[PDB]
Amino acid sequence: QQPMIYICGECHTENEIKSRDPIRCRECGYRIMYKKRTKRLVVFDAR
Amino acid sequence: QGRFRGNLSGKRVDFSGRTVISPDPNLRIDEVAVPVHVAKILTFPEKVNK
Amino acid sequence: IAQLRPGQEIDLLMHCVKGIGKDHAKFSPVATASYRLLPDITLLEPVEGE
Amino acid sequence: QEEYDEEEQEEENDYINSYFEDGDDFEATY
Amino acid sequence: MIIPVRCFTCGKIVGNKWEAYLGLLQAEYTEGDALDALGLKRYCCRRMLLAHVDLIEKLLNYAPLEK
Amino acid sequence: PIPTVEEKWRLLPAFLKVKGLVKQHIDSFNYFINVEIKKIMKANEKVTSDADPMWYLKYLNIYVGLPDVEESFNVTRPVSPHECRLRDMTYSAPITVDIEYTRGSQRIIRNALPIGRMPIMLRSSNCVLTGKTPAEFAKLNECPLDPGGYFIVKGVEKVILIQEQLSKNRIIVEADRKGAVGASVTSSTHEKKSRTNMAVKQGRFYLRHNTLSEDIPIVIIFKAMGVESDQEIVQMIGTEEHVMAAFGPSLEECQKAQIFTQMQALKYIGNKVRRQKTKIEEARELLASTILTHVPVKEFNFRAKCIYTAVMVRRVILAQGDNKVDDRDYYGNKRLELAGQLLSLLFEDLFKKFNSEMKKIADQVIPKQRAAQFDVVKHMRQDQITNGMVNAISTGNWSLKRFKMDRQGVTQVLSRLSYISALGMMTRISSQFEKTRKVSGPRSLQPSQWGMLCPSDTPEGEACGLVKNLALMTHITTDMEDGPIVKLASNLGVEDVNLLCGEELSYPNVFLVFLNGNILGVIRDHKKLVNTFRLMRRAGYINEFVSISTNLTDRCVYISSDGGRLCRPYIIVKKQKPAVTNKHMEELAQGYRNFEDFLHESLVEYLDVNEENDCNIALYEHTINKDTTHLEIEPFTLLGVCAGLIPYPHHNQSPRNTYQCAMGKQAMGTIGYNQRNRIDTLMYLLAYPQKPMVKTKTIELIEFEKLPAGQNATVAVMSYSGYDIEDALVLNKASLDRGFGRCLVYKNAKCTLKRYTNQTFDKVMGPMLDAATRKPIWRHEILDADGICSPGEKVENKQVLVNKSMPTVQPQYKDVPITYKGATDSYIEKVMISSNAEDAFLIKMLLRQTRRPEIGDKFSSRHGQKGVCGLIVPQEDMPFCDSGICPDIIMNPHGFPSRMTVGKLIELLAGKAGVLDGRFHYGTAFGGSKVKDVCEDLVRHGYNYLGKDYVTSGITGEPLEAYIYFGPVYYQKLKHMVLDKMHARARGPRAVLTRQPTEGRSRDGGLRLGEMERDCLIGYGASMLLLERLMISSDAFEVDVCGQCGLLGYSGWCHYCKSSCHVSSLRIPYACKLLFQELQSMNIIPRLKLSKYNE
Amino acid sequence: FSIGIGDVTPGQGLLKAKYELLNAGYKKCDEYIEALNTGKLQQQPGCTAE
Amino acid sequence: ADFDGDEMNLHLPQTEEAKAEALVLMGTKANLVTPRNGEPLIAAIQDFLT
Amino acid sequence: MWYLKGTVQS
Ligand SMILES: [Zn+2]
Ligand SMILES: [Zn+2]
Ligand SMILES: [Zn+2]
Repeated sequence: QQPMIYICGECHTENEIKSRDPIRCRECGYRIMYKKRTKRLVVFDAR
Repeated sequence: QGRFRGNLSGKRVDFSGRTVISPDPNLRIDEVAVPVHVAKILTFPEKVNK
Repeated sequence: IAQLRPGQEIDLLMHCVKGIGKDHAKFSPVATASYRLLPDITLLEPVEGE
Repeated sequence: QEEYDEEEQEEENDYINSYFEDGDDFEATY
Repeated sequence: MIIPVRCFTCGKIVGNKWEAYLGLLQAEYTEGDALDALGLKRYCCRRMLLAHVDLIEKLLNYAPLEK
Repeated sequence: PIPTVEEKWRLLPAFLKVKGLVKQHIDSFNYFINVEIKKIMKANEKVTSDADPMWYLKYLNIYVGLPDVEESFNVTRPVSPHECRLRDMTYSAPITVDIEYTRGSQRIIRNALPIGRMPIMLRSSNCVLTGKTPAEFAKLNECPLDPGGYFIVKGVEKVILIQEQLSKNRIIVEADRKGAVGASVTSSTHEKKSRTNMAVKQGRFYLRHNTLSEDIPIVIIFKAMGVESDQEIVQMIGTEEHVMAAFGPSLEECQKAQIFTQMQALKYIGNKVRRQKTKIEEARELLASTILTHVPVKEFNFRAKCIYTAVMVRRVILAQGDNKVDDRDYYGNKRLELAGQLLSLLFEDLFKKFNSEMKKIADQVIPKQRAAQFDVVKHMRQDQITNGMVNAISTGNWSLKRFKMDRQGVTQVLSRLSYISALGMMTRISSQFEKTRKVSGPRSLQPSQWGMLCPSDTPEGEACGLVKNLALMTHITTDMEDGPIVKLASNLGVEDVNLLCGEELSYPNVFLVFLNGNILGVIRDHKKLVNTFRLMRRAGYINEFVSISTNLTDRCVYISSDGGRLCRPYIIVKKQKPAVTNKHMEELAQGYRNFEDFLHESLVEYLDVNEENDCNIALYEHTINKDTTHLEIEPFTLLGVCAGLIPYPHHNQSPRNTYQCAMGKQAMGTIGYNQRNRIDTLMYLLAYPQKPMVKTKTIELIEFEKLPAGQNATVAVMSYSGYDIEDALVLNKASLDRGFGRCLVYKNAKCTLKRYTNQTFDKVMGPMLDAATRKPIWRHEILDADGICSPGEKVENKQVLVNKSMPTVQPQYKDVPITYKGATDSYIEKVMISSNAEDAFLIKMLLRQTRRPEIGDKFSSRHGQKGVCGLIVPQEDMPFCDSGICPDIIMNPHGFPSRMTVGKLIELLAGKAGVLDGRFHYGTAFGGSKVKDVCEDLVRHGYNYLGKDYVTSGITGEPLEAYIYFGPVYYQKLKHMVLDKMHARARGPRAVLTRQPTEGRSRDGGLRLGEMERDCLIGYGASMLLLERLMISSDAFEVDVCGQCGLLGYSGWCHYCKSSCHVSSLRIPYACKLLFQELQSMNIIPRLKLSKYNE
Repeated sequence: FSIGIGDVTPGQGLLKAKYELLNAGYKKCDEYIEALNTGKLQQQPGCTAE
Repeated sequence: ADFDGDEMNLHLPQTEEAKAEALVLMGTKANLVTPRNGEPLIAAIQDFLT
Repeated sequence: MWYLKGTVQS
């Protein structure tokens, strides 16, 4: 479907992981990635 | 962790709980308050009479 | 309210309703409402200058 | 009657266990 | 973290004077003088600004930045 | 009046800047990887084979580089500590050595040969985190306030606790159930520890050792050592009428036995000793360097050994018949051990093992060879050393067979609960004594320790003195040499022991010199000796860490120079006056004349525990007399780190002080500058931390005002309706709604997944859609399209976090999706996906939960007063006094006399005065501010002078008769909330071995009912209830038994008698039948006898 | 009902009341030392003079 | 109890016949005197006394 | 063999 967008922790590049590939970054040499925030609707109480 | 004084003497039982106590001078001498969450877990079986 | 940095965004929609101050402290219409008894200072004997 | 010690001969029971709470943070079932 | 919007005891809004208090501490003013000129009268809503640490500023240096 | 200098309080920061609090843990490692690493290298440098003497190995030099990581292939990049802490890696650096091996006929020198890795400290000299700036510390995602000093092994922080032990190379004289006994423990640089003891019974001395079978008279050992004439023996023993009458039995016993020559004595020793080469040779080698290893022998001369044994005999003679014994609780002799010496032993053992292993692999390949050249680089591995180090650090079980020692519980997980608990863990010191109830002396407070170990800082419970903490001013001496010391001693005019005879040592004027448990010689005029030695030490030629004392009871001078001693800086006085003046401190305030320059100008000096025994120290300057030798810098330094947070410690009582020291590490607060980046198992945060009004100088020394773990709140000490029970305290509903005491909990959930030896892998299903709508199923609701949960969502009870499918053996997969277990609904913060060192996928998730204070929470007053919440009082209550201020937390005045805490009222008063004026008041120990200048300042504003205010009750609406104590107080919130300390179980899982509820509240288990409560049920006389809740609701089983032959049958049928008539059934708990069927394997058949209960 | 710092306070006439007692105690204590030195304190019960 | 950090536990009888044995022997109103001395152990708390 | 982004239908 849509490529799963991931962000790095050193350069913060929005890349994508295709399938069973070495998990890394294409801009820097950092080997840890993070995830984006969900685009759903969450309910919070201000009490 | 044996069987003489570990299982026979211990013999831990179910249908129980433990919680921090709080003061409440609004009851009698033989009364105690039970939380709703704990009362929902505990069950007492009884036979139905007429 | 909050602090932001380059690469940050905050967007929300809040609902304002009617309530009384007994439910929550945010429904208090007055910041401070207090009273004081009137003082009284009564002398007994003529006092000296010093 | 031999000169023995109560501690090594008599093994520690639930009597000996002093139930006291301290901060100590940081099998087949069917 | 951040200055509370309202007081804890009475509930007076003291979150609208933190920047004013910061700007008043660099104009050759005394702590008590600045706190009395801000508008605080008693010690009910005066300890919220006097004894208050600012850690969100130190937490923004570790915040993710875009490049 | 005396000239006073109120400026010596700035010497303590200058002294702490160079070393002190936590820097010594790093100096112990920096000196270790620069000296001891080379010491063990020069220890084992040459190894040779046994097949043919042509092959040999040599070592040129060894060193350690910078922290590096070996990735996929031929890529070495600098790694960060946070990177290893997030990837669960290990912070280590390789060890580069220069080796030389002779293969074939020529010699090869291969430089830069890697042999293994080694862990590196967080704040070491070789690490990256050193000499940086806070702006650069923020770029590496590391807290600049982190003191460090721990090890990172597999993504956890491990700290090695300092352990205290008894000193070696010394003579101890103790008393036991029979009488007095002397002992000597010796341990040299090589691997041989010995413990000899001289015992006395019916006026006959005997020597006992581990290799000796029976006891041998000391006179026999004397004759065997080399002294032949019996007169010289008694001459060496002592020249006194009463020491000769006690040595008569030994002389007549030696005369009785046919032993008059050295050969006969050695033959007797050989016959007596048993070892599993004639008897004379083994008896001679047993006396040379076996019993006493700390006394070297040049060729075969036992003169020094004879002198030492004679001094020991004189000591045990002077001890017997008197009321003088030596105790082990004295801290002047007890030494400390850091993480350096343990690592030294471990590395030495590992290096010797590695040298002995490769020696054995290349000895059976040279004879049975097929080539002409043999390279040792190909037959080499670097995994054993790294694996051994990592396992020894992680497990913490130091097992050294070469040293023959086994220790457990040395390394512990660094507690990251708060900022004080993390620093206080580095100052914790554990003892070698086990959990013994009988011992009370070592646990009891000793008069020896003064300003070295904080008395108040100690855990409450079982360990009531076994765990101790260091003081603010404390330094551990490192290892040094003795060449220049003995040279200066010989130049002073010390006489050699080989010149004088045995009758001179008994002379009172004669004095003996002891240096690290070694007799240096005989000297006269010991006073001038000590004076000149102290002058030379103050000069700068000899190092400053050299202790020298004198003993008049024993008439000998002790010179201590071994590493691991306790010393704190002291100011020198000059006969009526301190050398430190105002002009010397003005320069320190300017920026010059630091602690080093003061030590080089003969202004201050270090003293040991035994060194301060022979000197007079004055507390203040008005107490300085003509006999005082040293002056205390600051008297508030005696308190510890956890004890420096208590306002007015002298005002409070010692039990309350200990309680507050124990609860200071329990209070939750801010951890550091990077708490959202780090992902630990359990983490607690506060919402709005306040600043303590009445702070301490120790607080500013550690900068605790930047990460406080508490909040200021208005307290009114008065009784309330019905919920002011001894420790119950009430809260304000309005303040709790405004946000007083809001806390957050953070839990970690980590999932690792890797490959196998075959082509079998793993995979994640992901979301599950139904046929009705295009929405995920209730089971996998938080699951995203990829297969992991999305951050910023809410997870309820019994919800799948990540889908994990594992192959059972095209292959059939079994679904094992991790399920979140919790009572409340948590929230997702972030998700991290990375690779481990074994090429395995690791997914970490941080779950947050915000909580509010409720009935059943534990709060503290930072004054040793812990209490549970009472009832939540609304805002219509909590009467105001004059302005409209409502009490935030009502305190009970009935617990004050029992606890006897006066510092709380003074704390409240000073806090009120400070918040009114607008400046923080100092409340340091043995000083601070008085109650007279603060009471007159509270009047200028317009309030009452001490504490009183007019309060009008809000419940009824009438003024109160008595006045109420109002003021701001610093409170703190602790752990053990009511939400977590609450569980119940009715019918859940059981065990398969014995049918009973499982242990623990996380596995849905029940509670245990022991004999403690069973005796109470028996005392009442109720038996039906006892069997109902030990047999009916615990384990109920039906078993069939035969009456003729008691045995266990089945379906009412016996297999022994082959008869269905005699049969019955009973209710027997599963435990009883379990024991009955388990006892049958011990050749025991329990035969029951069934009797008629009706008749 | 409440307690404050004013309840527990040294009295005016109390400071000099205990001062004289402490002075007399010290004046009686520093004499027994020289009494033991020169030889005094005839002891009735069987024990050590120390 | 100290009412500061105490954790007290609770049990629920399952058999109805044993429910009557804990009401007559293990009764709060019945057990008010102590067997050792013979004095009432349940009188009051310091607050009620004051 | 790693197989991700799976969507089963029922
Ligand atoms: Zn990147
Ligand atoms: Zn206020
Ligand atoms: Zn049978």
